[PDB]
Amino acid sequence: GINSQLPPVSYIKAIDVWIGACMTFIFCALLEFALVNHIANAGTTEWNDISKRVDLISRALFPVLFFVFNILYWSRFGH
Amino acid sequence: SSSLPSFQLTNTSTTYCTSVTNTGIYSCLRTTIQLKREFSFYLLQLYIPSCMLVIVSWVSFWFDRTAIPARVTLGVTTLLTMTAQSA
Ligand SMILES: CC[C@H](C)[C@H]1O[C@]2(CC[C@@H]1C)C[C@@H]1C[C@@H](C/C=C(\C)[C@@H](O[C@H]3C[C@H](OC)[C@@H](O[C@H]4C[C@H](OC)[C@@H](O)[C@H](C)O4)[C@H](C)O3)[C@@H](C)/C=C/C=C3\CO[C@@H]4[C@H](O)C(C)=C[C@@H](C(=O)O1)[C@]34O)O2
Ligand SMILES: *[C@@H]1O[C@H](CO)[C@@H](O)[C@H](O)[C@H]1NC(C)=O
Ligand SMILES: CCCCCCCCCCC
Ligand SMILES: CCCCCCCC
Repeated sequence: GINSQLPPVSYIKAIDVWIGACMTFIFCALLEFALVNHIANAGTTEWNDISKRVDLISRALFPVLFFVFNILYWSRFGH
Repeated sequence: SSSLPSFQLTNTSTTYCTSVTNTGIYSCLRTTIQLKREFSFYLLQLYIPSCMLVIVSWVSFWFDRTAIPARVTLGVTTLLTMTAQSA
């Protein structure tokens, strides 16, 4: 939608950095699902509680990292 | 070149195009510019997002074969999206 009202250029716009970043956060979410679900069905309980651990870490890591991103992004382009 | 963002004027030439018509032979000049299409846009708006889309279709190879609803949802979504992007 946004990229359609723009002329094709030769440089990377600050808008691209922000779209591409959010895109990654959601892509890594999917990856996380796969990782969690894959080591979850593994027979041993060794992997199973690791699976649980991955979620716990994600529930906090993702927000924290996205917040860190925002801070870096806005200081860099909001100037 | 600064008012021409989408392309890059790589080369120019100056030639003649004198032609013989039914009403006579008319002298003619021809200036030619060569336009090279900027790639950055198509990299970011076509190739990158398609690889990212194809790569997503792969993360379903790591879901247990029992949970096929997850696999289909991935493969089908990425496929549909691929269509839209092409359109
Ligand atoms: C990285 C691609 C894979 C598939 C990943 O994609 C995702 C997640 C999944 C994969 C891991 C999603 C993807 C973004 C990337 C993450 C990319 C960034 C955060 C930024 O870019 C990186 C890499 C980039 O170099 C590829 C690099 O530029 C260098 C090298 C280049 O030359 C090789 C050169 O030109 C340049 C001058 O300097 C850059 C500095 O930094 C960010 C710029 C990317 C934005 C991407 C997009 C913005 O809108 C696009 C489109 O409207 C859409 C719908 C999808 C987006 C997307 O496709 O989102 C999109 O295309 O991750
Ligand atoms: C520009 O330069 C190259 C090399 O001289 C040549 O092959 C090409 O025909 C030129 N283009 C124009 C339109 O003059
Ligand atoms: C010990 C784990 C605590 C996780 C807290 C997650 C909070 C996420 C809020 C996102 C807005
Ligand atoms: C600029 C890309 C940031 C991606 C962070 C992903 C964290 C899960």
